[PDB]
Amino acid sequence: PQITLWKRPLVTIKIGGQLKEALLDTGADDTVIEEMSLPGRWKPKMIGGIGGFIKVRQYDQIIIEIAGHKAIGTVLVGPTPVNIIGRNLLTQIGATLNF
Amino acid sequence: PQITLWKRPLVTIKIGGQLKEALLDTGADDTVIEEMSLPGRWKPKMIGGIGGFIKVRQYDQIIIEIAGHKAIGTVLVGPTPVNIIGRNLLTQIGATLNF
Ligand SMILES: CC(C)CN(C[C@@H](O)[C@H](Cc1cc(F)cc(F)c1)NC(=O)O[C@@H]1C[C@H]2C[C@@H]3[C@@H](OC[C@@H]31)O2)S(=O)(=O)c1ccc2nc(NC3CC3)sc2c1
Ligand SMILES: [Cl-]
Ligand SMILES: [Cl-]
Ligand SMILES: [Cl-]
Ligand code: NA
Repeated sequence: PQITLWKRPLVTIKIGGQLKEALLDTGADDTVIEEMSLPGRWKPKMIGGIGGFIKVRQYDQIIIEIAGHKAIGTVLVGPTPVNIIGRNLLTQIGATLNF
Repeated sequence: PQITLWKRPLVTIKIGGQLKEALLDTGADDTVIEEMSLPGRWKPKMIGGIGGFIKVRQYDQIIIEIAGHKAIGTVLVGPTPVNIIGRNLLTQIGATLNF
């Protein structure tokens, strides 16, 4: 699709068999999702945004569908205010910015 | 142009007579620039991101050149760690996300 930006670019994602809403975010290096259970081990990461830093759990090689496109990669889980799809997964679905 | 997302989508902007580097950020509703002076009236605002909120100054009707394309809109000025071009100005340069 071609998505204009007059509204937030929200899409449906599927992770762990569950549908969630998430923001396509070119300003995010990484994908960050609200608290949920994911399989396997995690590693620590601290990420910085506009109001300071949050600690998150880094899960690697997680299967996630984004707007009907399959991706497999790193998902950070933590107290993010919104679910964000960052460039690590936007590149896997072939997204570009165009003007 | 077509901007891929392998790296941060940074562009040059001109604002307030100054050249700056800023991130094209589909996850940002508003445009937020590091502390600088702008002419005219402003009012305070609180904006929230990862980590929490920061206080900014809201200036309306500010002209900004983004990668060579002129646009006018509201600009928020405050202690953001990155200059971000949000949707309020991305729309005006005709930017879309495509996949
Ligand atoms: C600020 C930019 C440089 C980074 N953010 C992405 C950004 O698009 C953010 C996404 C986002 C977070 C949030 F907590 C709430 C949101 F609604 C959206 N937007 C934002 O703060 O807009 C704010 C939203 C609200 C208030 C103002 C106005 O527009 C901009 C600002 O609307 S971030 O959410 O902090 C973010 C995401 C992943 C991420 N990955 C990282 N990886 C590590 C290696 C560096 S750092 C990092 C930071
Ligand atoms: Cl990844
Ligand atoms: Cl505006
Ligand atoms: Cl349009
Ligand atoms: Na003004």
